[PDB]
Amino acid sequence: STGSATTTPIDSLDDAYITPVQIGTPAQTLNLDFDTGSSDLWVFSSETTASEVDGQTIYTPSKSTTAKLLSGATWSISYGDGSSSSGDVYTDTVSVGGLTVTGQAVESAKKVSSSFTEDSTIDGLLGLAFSTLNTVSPTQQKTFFDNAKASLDSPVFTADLGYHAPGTYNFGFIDTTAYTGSITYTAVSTKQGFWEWTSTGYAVGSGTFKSTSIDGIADTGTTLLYLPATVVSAYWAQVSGAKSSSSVGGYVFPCSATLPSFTFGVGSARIVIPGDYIDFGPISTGSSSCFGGIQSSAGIGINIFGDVALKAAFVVFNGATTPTLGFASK
Repeated sequence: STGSATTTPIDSLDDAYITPVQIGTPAQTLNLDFDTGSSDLWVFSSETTASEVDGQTIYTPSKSTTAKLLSGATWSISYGDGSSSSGDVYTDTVSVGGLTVTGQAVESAKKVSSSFTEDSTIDGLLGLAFSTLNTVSPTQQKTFFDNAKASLDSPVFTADLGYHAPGTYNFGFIDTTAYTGSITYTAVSTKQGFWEWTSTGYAVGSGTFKSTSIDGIADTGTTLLYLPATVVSAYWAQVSGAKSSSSVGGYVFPCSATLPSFTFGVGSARIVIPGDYIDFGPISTGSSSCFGGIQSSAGIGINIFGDVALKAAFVVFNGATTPTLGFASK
């Protein structure tokens, strides 16, 4: 089997991407944030505190003839930015782009933090990291990908995120028309539950490539590119007027600037992020100071190849016995 679904930026800045997911019988379609940095599938629901729901589409398990409460099971998750949610657990039928899993754990939110309440376009998350990170207690549950793996033509999914444009998540096959040149595969460590890999270095604009190992995670659920302070300083030094602002919380730059590209290494191959991808617009409405898409990972504790990086590539998440990551230009 295979699946294929279109993923859509939630706003003009590509702050995140939503993908329609069918849950239950008859289908309830919710737009979820596919997140290769977490491993819980959770949804706004009929059980979510009313004051904490603000425009989202909810899952109503009582209206699903295939929903079964998973007795005793609860979940609670906190994300890298301080967001959180928690609730109870059903199993139900979940389909993504024609690909169906029966008995998928659907984590129903009783509580969500304000940042989720404020994002009216995100109805929940669908985690695609390794199932070892799943927060369901007392019996940990598997991700959608993990559940589907055996049935897929090939045990892979691919992320093809658009810049200010729709893109595609595919399950079970590699669309050879979706990228240019070849796919370069690189080793993954699953020891922290992430799609963790090592970039072979970077360049800024037309500058010479610096060979240097950069350990980080491929994370579709993170907006920006978070890299070591040395790397990030080297980038923003090439932008006149750019500065790190503690009050704003990162590097800012004059909105009148033209940004240089940023290249990262995958083995011997190179992925080029166009400068426009690194512009996240005014820090506040009407401001002439703009927020940068490349930021320091210092104090995060890990480097993150988020959407800024991933949307410049066709990315293969290979879930073979020994997982690997593939990157191609597009």
